[PDB]
Order: sequence, then C-alpha cells, then structure tokens
Amino acid sequence: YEHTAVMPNKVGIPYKALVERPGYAPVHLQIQLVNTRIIPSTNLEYITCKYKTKVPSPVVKCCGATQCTSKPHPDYQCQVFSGVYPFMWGGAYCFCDTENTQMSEAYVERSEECSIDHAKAYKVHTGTVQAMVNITYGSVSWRSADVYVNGETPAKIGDAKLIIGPLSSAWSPFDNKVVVYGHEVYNYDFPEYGTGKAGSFGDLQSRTSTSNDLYANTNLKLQRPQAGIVHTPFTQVPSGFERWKKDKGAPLNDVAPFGCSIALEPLRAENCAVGSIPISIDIPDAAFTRISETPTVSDLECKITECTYAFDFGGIATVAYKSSKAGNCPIHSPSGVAVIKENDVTLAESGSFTFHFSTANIHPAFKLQVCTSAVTCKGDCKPPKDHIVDYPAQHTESFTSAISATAWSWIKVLVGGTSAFIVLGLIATAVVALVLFFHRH
Amino acid sequence: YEHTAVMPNKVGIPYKALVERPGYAPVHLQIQLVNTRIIPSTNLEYITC
Repeated sequence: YEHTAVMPNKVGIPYKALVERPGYAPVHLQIQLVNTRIIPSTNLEYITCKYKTKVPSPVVKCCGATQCTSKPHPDYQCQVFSGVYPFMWGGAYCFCDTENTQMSEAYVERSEECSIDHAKAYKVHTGTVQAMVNITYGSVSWRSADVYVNGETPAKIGDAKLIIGPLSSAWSPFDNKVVVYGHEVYNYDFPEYGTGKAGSFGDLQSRTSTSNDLYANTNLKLQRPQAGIVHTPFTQVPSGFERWKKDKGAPLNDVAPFGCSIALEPLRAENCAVGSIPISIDIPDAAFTRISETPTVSDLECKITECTYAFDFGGIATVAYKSSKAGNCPIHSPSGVAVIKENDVTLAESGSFTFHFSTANIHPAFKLQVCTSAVTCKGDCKPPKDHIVDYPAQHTESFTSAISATAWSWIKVLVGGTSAFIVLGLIATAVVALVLFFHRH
Repeated sequence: YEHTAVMPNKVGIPYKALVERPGYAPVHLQIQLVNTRIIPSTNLEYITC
C-alpha cells in the first residue's frame, strides 16, 4: 500500500502517521530525517597565494652597455643603469670611471607556502540534493539508508520502496562565486583571471596548484643601485592575499540563514530547514493484519490531568478503555494540535493507560484514535516557568492556538451582538415601509 | 526550583506550604523560626559609678 503525504523540512522532529487500509487494521508509520545536504556543482577557476619575487644576479659591464629581451615570465621587468662604478670587497670592481652598466633584472613567482595556505576560487552551479531517512513501521525496527531528493529515484529501504519528493523551494545559501580558504567558505567576487588590481585579491592567479602558467601583476618597479654597491633594489605594492586575510568579513557558516551548517569536502550545506518534502512509501502487505486479528475497543473516556504550554512533552492524560481481549494496537492523533510521544500501548481487559503529549494551545481540542476507534480529549493548560531552553519546539504554532476562552468570548460579543444590532436597525426600516404603505390602502 | 511566599513573624508557629513543580509530584515544605534577634549598633560614651 502506498502512502503519500507531505512533511516539514525538519531534522529532529519525526513524522508520525497512520495508514488507513480498508479491511485491515491501521499500522503506525514513522519517518525521521537525519541529514539534509544541498550539494551544488562547482568548477575551480584559480588559486591565490602570497607571491615571492626572486632577483637573479646582475651583470656588471666594465666598459660598455647591454640591452635585454622580453623574456616570458610573469611581471618580468628590466632596466639598464649607466655609470654605476660599484665597489666590492677588496677594492673596486671595474676600471672605466663613470661608464658602466648594471643589469638589475627581476621576476615574480609564487611562494613555497602556496601548497599549504591558499584560497581556491569556485563558481557555483546548481546541482543535486540528497538526505538520510530513518524507517520504521509496525514492529519492524529502526533502520536508515541514503536517498536522493528529486522526483524520479526510487529508494528501497528494508522491504518498502520510498520515493522522497523534491524540495518545495530552490533556495541555496551559496552565491554564484564562492572562495574557499582553509576550513570556511566566503561569498566574494573575483577578478575572473583576466584582471587583478595588484593589491586587492587577484594579484597572483594560477589556474591550478601546479600550473606552469601564472598571471601576476604587482606594480614591480626597479630602482637605481646607489653609491657603488652591488644589489638589485625594487619597489612593489604589498600582497593582496595578505591584505585579504586581515580585512575580511564573516564566513558563510556564520552568516547563512535557516541554521545551515556548511561542510567542505564535497561542499555541501548541511541541515537547512526550508520548505516541505513530499513522500510516497509502498508498505508491503506482509506487515498488515486483518480486522479479525486486532481487538476492538469500546467505552472510551479521556481526561487530561495536567497540561503545560512548553514544547517539552508537558501534557499527561489518562484514558480508560474496555477492550474485547488483550493486544497491542497503535495510537495516533491526526490533528495538528497535539503530538504523541508513544506509538503502541499494552492493552488488557478494561484497563487504563497514560500517554504524554505536547501542544501549543491554551485549551487543546484534539482527538486520538486507538484500534481504529476515536475519542475526544480536552482540557486547560498553564504557561511554563522557563524563559529560554536548549531544545527546539516539538509542536507547531497556529494562528488560533493562543486564544483563551475568555478572550474568545470577548470577541464573540464585539462582532456577535454588534453585527446583530444592525439587524434590528435594518428591520425597523423594513417595517416602516410596510406600515406607511398600508396607510394608503 | 524556587518558591517565594510571605511568612509571619511568629516564633513557635510553623509555616507549611506545598510546592508545585509542573510535571512532578508536590513536595511538602515546613519553615520554622527559633530565634529573632535585633542587634543595634552601639558606641560607648562614658561610664559612671
């Protein structure tokens, strides 16, 4: 038997339902989620790290001049300085006074720390969604298996085939372009490998972690060596990756709404709570019993001894039955006013059992069924003493769940008697037309 | 759990109350005084004999 219904996209809260099959006793079906992963499809554009400009040794022409060729190198710079006349250890180096040439060639490469700390630039394209569901029905125990959240894939868990329906919203926390640095991800824009502003983020872009190609602008500029010493001095703007690591916002795993935990190695977005998930589970008939197998119950009276407003299970009710024989049949509340903590019960010959519930109403008006026989429960509830707790809400909050009986009666005379007061005023007009018409004849 | 009330200022008469924690059984409570001493602050000025 198939069972198709809808489910809120929650992790901790189970989904309790009863399957109504004609000619068979109803069975208890419980669905619980464990994880909920949103996995986009990403492609790496480039990586970024701090640079390191190595300077080769210069040639010191003693009497003459040289030139240089445009060597293929990232941010390669060249100049020629004349009349240097350098001094080394042990006297001067050249002989021609005020007629010399120093090379001073510089070149930019990536650092040796680039294999450890780097930022990877990704482009996010919408991908797949998968989750993990816990399955139990009847007397079969809890078991779990991974499913795929789409509209097509059948997942066989246990003996039943479950199709998890698609999400009701395509909301994803990721932007078009994300950057991954170490443990956390960010929503940051890129210079897109063609640009780089020499001090901001893309002053060293390499297409992969070991690429021979390397784009790097760093505003490198060679300066003149001074006073007769041999060195190559340069001048460049500082690192844009180093500047990014200080002037940096909050990561996406501290900013993302709906409680989206963000993991790394397939770049998922775990345990978001948005939308609804439809289901379709084909329960086998081997877990179904006939009407003659189950014991019928009668003479049901339910009394709520104590109720509390909090979203712990703070409502206790005792109900006395009169069954035909001993047995075990599940209980369930179909309405959304109350959820029920236990599923089955130990029946006897005209006993009484207690069940724990958790509502969000001042006056609950739910009903529950035991061995396909209904009984209505009602009572009053008190507010809880606590202000802040560490566990989420087991129930659900409706529009009319906060209205007490005194305030419900107060609005029943401000729209009940007042709207009926215009009925008195309208019929006085309707009879003054009749009493004036009768004056003529 | 915290329970607040008002007891009278009598010595031998015990105060009885029933605390009501929700979800739990009530617990009897009994507070009784033994002494009640008012101690003013004094400073000696002189003695006489």
